[PDB]
Amino acid sequence: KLPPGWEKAMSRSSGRVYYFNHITNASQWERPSGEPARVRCSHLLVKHSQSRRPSSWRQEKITRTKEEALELINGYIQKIKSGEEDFESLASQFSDCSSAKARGDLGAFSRGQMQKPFEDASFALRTGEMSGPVFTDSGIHIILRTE
Repeated sequence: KLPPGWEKAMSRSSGRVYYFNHITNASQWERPSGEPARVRCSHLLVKHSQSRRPSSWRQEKITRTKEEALELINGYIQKIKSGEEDFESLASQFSDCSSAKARGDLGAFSRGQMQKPFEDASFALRTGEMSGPVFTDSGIHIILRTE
């Protein structure tokens, strides 16, 4: 069974089986379940000192390490998954991209247009699904596929 990228693994914490996707870095307890020319996604970006351009609208010189960036990402994913905050609200407020202004929505794109890790993750996530941490030269993303 299992769609592209989805595999089974063992939880070291709990000793129950979970499901992870090596392409999108999603993980969940529940069993998940062609490829369209285009998809639509929003995304929240946390840059770090090793980013391509270590600057954003929020912060002219970004100094946080890639480890700190990753902790921030993990926190946001925790808050989104718990329902304490929704995706759009955190992108608007905290994304290190100007796409923040549009609730992190980047519009529709096909393969061949975006940074490959971002693309691969976007095309593996079904409408409504959200990635784990996704690493590009811009920094670390959370991705939501909206169409």
